[PDB]
Amino acid sequence: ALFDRLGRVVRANLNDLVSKAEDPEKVLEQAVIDMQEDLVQLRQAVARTIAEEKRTEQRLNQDTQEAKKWEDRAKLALTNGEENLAREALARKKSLTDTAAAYQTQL
Amino acid sequence: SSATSAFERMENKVLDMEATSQAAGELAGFGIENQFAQLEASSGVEDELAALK
Amino acid sequence: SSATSAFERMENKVLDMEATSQAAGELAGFGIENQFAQLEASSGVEDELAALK
Amino acid sequence: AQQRTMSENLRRNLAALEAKISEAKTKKNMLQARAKAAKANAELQQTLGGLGT
Amino acid sequence: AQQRTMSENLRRNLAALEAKISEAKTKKNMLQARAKAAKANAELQQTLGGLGT
Repeated sequence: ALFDRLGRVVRANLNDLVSKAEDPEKVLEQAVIDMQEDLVQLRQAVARTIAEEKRTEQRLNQDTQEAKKWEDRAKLALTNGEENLAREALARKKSLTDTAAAYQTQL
Repeated sequence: SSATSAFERMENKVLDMEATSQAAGELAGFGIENQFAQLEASSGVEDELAALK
Repeated sequence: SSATSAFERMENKVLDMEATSQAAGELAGFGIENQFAQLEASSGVEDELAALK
Repeated sequence: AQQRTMSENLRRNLAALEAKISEAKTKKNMLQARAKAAKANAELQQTLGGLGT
Repeated sequence: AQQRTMSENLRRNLAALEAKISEAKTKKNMLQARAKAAKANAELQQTLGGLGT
């Protein structure tokens, strides 16, 4: 691995060169600036995530109200002597309540 | 390809953009409450002094 | 090649297209009854209260 | 009798679709308002925020 | 009679497929959410540690 040691020397000399080329305050300020911009982007991403959270909550709470509507329609149909519409309404409510359950879990 | 599916797709986009703006504000340093509560309490005692006199 | 055979062929086509539209609505999620029945019952009791007073 | 039975069915379905389209157009307006508000909020929070250079 | 016997099975199978597709859409949305969360966590963890050249 003698060629490896030669390459190591070539790399170390370039590293010394680039390290002597580094001004102290210039590179320090830029290290701060880059961290600042990365923090910008990261904060934006965390905002997107936290936002998807509330958006999930919204659909959850809305499927709940739709389920209550379908239940009330089933009741009203059963009160008028229609045993067919109420069954489908109960089934739709069951589907929406399953969806609400899953949404609650993921939330 | 239906009009309603296009409508729903943009609707969800808009709602996400509202939520994103909300979240961005909270991460930036919310300040639309701590001041409101103070103003409320201060105007409260001010109303009491005005009513009294 | 007769006029009547052409007439019958298009007639059957049109009737199938009506049936297709009907079926498509049922598959999409029919909603031209569940609401009508509710409106009917609600206006029913409304008529009773109006007549009574 | 046939004409009347069919033309009434079509009116129920048209009425349902009219309720549906008008729902979307009033939502369209308020959603565009909500979207513009969200876009603007995000830009001001970023600009008046001290984060970034 | 034969056609209605076929149509009942067709309706049941289509309903099964529709349930599968609704489940698929919900899973897709939650998977997008989880993937965004994972990417954000990865960027965060990478920025925190002083790791790499």
